[PDB]
Amino acid sequence: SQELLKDYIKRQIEYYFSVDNLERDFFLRRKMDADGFLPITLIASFHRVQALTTDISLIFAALKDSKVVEIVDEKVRRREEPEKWPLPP
Ligand SMILES: [Cl-]
Repeated sequence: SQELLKDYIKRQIEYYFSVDNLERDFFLRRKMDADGFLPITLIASFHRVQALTTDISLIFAALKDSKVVEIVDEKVRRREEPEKWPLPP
């Protein structure tokens, strides 16, 4: 079920970058740079992501077409208004 696996990875990570979650997720926001980017390694270590894959290359594949998040090099951010969310590390 690799297509379903990719969809579950996408939905879980798009949840972390939803406004509903970001409002309260200080740990995640303290890991952003000033552009909102944080390492995909951090996301890949979260328990719900580990429950789907331990292979970070499948995460990149699952997110390739996301309209919520944007991947640059090995980091990911929320696309919309990215500077609203970072917090002092
Ligand atoms: Cl885990």
